[PDB]
Amino acid sequence: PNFSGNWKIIRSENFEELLKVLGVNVMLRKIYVAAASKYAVEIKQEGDTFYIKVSTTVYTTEINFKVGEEFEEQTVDGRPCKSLVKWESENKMVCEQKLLKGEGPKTSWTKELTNDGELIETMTADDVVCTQVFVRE
Ligand SMILES: *C\C=C(C)/C=C/C=C(C)/C=C/C1=C(C)CCCC1(C)C
Repeated sequence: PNFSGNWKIIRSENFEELLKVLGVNVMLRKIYVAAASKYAVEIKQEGDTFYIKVSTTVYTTEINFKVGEEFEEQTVDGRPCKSLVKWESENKMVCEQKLLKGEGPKTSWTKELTNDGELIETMTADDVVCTQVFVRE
């Protein structure tokens, strides 16, 4: 698979529930959900090396990793973490995260390329899974 693309979100489910697990207060959850329903993921994939640029209207962040090599990024609720990405299958990867400081719910994310041209992302905090779907623009 080639995950490279300028991905635009078309669906987002269970994001508020995810943020609730992470302890984000309700007022702040609603505006975070609002930012998510119009946010973008740009991916450049070169073999097992990935360059990810995630952005909203006012914020952008770059995440660069190689499958199987630990890197540093941040959790959904904005805390620094050490991350490790592995393939689960031909078209799906999974990232496990460990907080650099403190404790919290266990968090992870996945990316999957479907046969029909979609990118499915998930983000997990303990038992709650958020699922987001993107198409190329
Ligand atoms: C797909 C791979 C990675 C590392 C994605 C990381 C995504 C984020 C840090 C996204 C954060 C945001 C969300 C979930 C929705 C809108 C607001 C943010 C850009 C802060």
